[PDB]
Amino acid sequence: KTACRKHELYVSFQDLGWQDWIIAPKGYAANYCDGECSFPLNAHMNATNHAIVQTLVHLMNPEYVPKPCCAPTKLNAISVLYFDDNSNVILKKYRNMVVRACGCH
Amino acid sequence: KTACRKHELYVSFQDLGWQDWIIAPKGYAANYCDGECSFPLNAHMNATNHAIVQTLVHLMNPEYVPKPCCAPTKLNAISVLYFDDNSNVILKKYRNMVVRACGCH
Repeated sequence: KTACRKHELYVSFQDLGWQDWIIAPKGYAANYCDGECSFPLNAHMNATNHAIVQTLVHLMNPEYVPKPCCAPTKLNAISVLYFDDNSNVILKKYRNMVVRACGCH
Repeated sequence: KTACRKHELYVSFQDLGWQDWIIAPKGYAANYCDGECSFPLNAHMNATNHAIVQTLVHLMNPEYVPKPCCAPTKLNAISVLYFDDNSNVILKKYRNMVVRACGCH
């Protein structure tokens, strides 16, 4: 299907200009949400009641209200081992870094 | 502005054709999220780390990765009084029905 789902995406820490201070990892799978949001929609799974109402209001007025959009429903963190200038090896956990599941909101 | 924000939107149950089972209310302010998600990211859009990274990665390879999507960050519930198939009068609380705030996730 071409519906709202999680897509794999690898991001190199070079994009953020962290490389010169990171030990590991040199990158990670950030992934991203993407896909069309339309019926079928489940308020207890990959959607909210509002998304159901909006999708409906959209079908009868595409020129005004847009379809809900594919966004993350579950995000994981990633730990990074890096050093500062005093040579301190540090371990920092970054939350909401990885997309695990997507849904319509 | 063209930035991600909450747009006012009243929904009438008659327009949806639901004016048969739903007794009260006759409609309610559903609102919806719309707008572009890109820098600058206003603090109110409570953008996650993942959205920040995606916005950046998108800006480097738009043909590849898309912009985060504008979606609700805070929603309210509404109670509705309706008749079911067996003519029973039910009062059901519907969560995630009213959009209060929008952000980039």
